Amino acid sequence: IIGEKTFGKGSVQMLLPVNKDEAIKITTARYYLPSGRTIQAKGITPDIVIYPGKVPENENKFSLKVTPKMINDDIQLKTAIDSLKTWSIVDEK
Amino acid sequence: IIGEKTFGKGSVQMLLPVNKDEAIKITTARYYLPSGRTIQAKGITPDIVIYPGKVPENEVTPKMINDDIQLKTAIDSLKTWSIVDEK
Repeated sequence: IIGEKTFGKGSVQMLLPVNKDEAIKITTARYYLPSGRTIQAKGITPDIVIYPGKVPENENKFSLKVTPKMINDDIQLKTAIDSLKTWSIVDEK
Repeated sequence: IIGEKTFGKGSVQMLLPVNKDEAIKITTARYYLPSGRTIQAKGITPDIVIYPGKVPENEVTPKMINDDIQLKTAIDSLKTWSIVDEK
């Protein structure tokens, strides 16, 4: 899991008939992860934190006058690729 | 292998004794990797390319990880290895 902390919305609601005049929507259940932790109080904390932006380049304005090169405009996407590249290396056993 | 492409110094020189008055140094052998490829022509191309610098943010080795983005990547590549080994 790469990126930032998520929003944390782990509730589900349901239409409850208060007779015929009124109806309420309230949380009828909450979500729990395979680890047992709940999702609403905290959300998901990723294994690798990387804030968005462009990929650095010591000569990024010297060079200045299907997912290639776009990886350079997205530092978060390039890191997930980097974790795949080490994963594919580890599976070479 | 994390970082940049290396320099590529895979040559070996040797002193050829022209008696006692002269000696020449010339490359007598080259280095070859376990894959058979030579070193000087290409060097080492890393698996993960990363230029050095600071890690962007959003506002004994702690804090330096932020001042060394290459080190943060090498740790991150270890962190996925520890996940795969969870079998």
